[PDB]
Amino acid sequence: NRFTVAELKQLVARPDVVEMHDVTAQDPKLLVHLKATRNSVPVPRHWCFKRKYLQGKRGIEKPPFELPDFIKRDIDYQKLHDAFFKWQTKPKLTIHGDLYYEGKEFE
Amino acid sequence: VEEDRNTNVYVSGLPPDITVDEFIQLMSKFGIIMRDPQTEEFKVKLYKDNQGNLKGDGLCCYLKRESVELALKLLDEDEIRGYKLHVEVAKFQL
Amino acid sequence: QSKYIGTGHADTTKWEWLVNQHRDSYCSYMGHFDLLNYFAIAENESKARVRFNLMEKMLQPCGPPA
Amino acid sequence: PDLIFCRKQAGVAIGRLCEKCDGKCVICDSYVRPCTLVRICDECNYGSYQGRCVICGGPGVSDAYYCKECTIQEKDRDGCPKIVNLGSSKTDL
Amino acid sequence: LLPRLTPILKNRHEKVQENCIDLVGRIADRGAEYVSAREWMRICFELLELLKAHKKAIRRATVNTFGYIAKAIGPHDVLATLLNNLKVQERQNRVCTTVAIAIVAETCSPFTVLPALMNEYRVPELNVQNGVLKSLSFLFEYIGE
RNA sequence: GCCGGCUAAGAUCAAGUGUAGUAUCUGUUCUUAUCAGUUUAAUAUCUGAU
Ligand SMILES: [Zn+2]
Ligand SMILES: [Zn+2]
Repeated sequence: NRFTVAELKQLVARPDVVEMHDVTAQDPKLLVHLKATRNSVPVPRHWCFKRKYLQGKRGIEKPPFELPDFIKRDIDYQKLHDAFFKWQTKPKLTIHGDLYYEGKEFE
Repeated sequence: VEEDRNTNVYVSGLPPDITVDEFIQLMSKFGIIMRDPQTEEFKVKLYKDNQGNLKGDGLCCYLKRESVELALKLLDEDEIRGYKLHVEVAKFQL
Repeated sequence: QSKYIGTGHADTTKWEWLVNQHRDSYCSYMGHFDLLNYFAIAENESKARVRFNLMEKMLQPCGPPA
Repeated sequence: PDLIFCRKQAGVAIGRLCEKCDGKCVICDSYVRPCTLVRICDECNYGSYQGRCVICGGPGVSDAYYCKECTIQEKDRDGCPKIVNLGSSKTDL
Repeated sequence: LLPRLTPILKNRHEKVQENCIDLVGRIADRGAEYVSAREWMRICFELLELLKAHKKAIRRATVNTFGYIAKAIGPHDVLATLLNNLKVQERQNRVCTTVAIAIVAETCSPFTVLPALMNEYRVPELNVQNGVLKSLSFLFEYIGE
């Protein structure tokens, strides 16, 4: 009672980001058009996974939070603000749409 | 064997007219509770805290060692209604 | 009346979404000044003309199954 | 623990609060940096409702405000912020 | 006057405590030293339980006095005391202590509690990092602009 | 977690404890099977026959 995975993937003008589970929605053409946004961000990888992205790799083996050197390298007068607010390092992380996956750090 | 990380605090210089509720209130300032079997320990008098008032010493326990260290560093010579009291780790007493 | 008018919910049809889209996109046209003095320069019509056109288009725009 | 509100036409009535529920906002429920004053509807100050707390629902001791984190979010522009629900209705103990 | 006014703050009277809080605050207003560090630390530990009283006047006076108290005592000492106080005073009045940490952020520069509280997250405890996050919440909620 | 697997990967029934609320623990079964309908993004589940 709906377009097949090939008919709903060929009628659209951008099947490069087509999904098998997306073809069974109520409006496959509308979802395909919305997914064809310029620089949007799709749904995360935990849409169908039933592990909650934390039960599978529950054995995390890494430090909790490494002390950044932007602030670590009377408490201090001429070096506290001169090392944290002066010798600060810019945190270089993802820019726009790097949605966190289950692991997202090990791979 | 174990030297540091002690959870036993010895409070000395307490008046004999003190009670257990006041000791619990003073211990709550740096801890939460040590009522493992029923409750927490108290001062040891001559006749098991029955005839005498107190043998100038009281024992206090805490859940963590950092809290006990902070209490010993801050509650040193704390002034209670009768007098000033000192805090120690062991003091060669109990 | 004014509970949540302006957006559907979990099974909102695409047509009923675009209808609210246009119906709330013209109010920013009849009320806003830059987007109303800019459309009267393209269509080359007065403010009242373009405003009445946009108001009459609010009956059932986007392509109505009426 | 999802509290409900009146959310009617915000009249020209100022807000209030109890001696214990005076600091926190009627919606944000926070004591941090009150920004604007809360209001009520016509059915919030009428006879017995004169001078009642918007959170405690009893005596008023001050004016009901909103939190700065709740007024910048345009939450104060909603209806009557009176905390009333099926349990906290007019016929309540 | 400091040791004489110290037990007065322990009273349960509403107006009496409200006046004593402002008195202790103004005591450290102009000169503000006038004390041993242990006495100021004990006064702060006693007033930390009154930061969430029923009367909002006492809650405002406590925050108005604790700022000057922490500015006169010192950033590191007050920060360490508040951090050690996080584990004690179980979660019925614990959050107020976190607010006191925010008071330090409102009383001192941002790098007075940021680098000291950052090392409090390296501990692998669950309800230690949890408390650190619960404190950073109120910190960024009351730090302002 | 260890060097694809060793059934700690999921759903579900009965009872106990307890909160303002969330919950926590013990004992099961798990269709090893097929078709039709409901339903699920797909499983699952349930409804009937064999
Ligand atoms: Zn109230
Ligand atoms: Zn109302």
